Amino acid sequence: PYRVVVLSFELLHAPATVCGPKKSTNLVKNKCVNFNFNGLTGTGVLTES
Amino acid sequence: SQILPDPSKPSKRSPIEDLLFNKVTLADAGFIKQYGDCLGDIAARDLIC
Repeated sequence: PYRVVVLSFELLHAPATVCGPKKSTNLVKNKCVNFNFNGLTGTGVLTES
Repeated sequence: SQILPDPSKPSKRSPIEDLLFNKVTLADAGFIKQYGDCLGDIAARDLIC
């Protein structure tokens, strides 16, 4: 016998609740910063909406 | 008088020339669009930016 565990999920389309072990930091605004929002990486300037 | 320049205008365009200029709508009112002019929600809503 073999035990098989199959894990299903969707990525970067909906709000998430699990996440990984990475540790978060503070939010910097009005500056050029690399960001990682719920797994989504990129570069830009963050401003209030 | 309708095709010669008119000195009463800020430019030196004729009446007919001004009428001609007012009937073509360009997309760039000037050529200096600053970065701070469209920063935030203005982007993805202004076609030029």
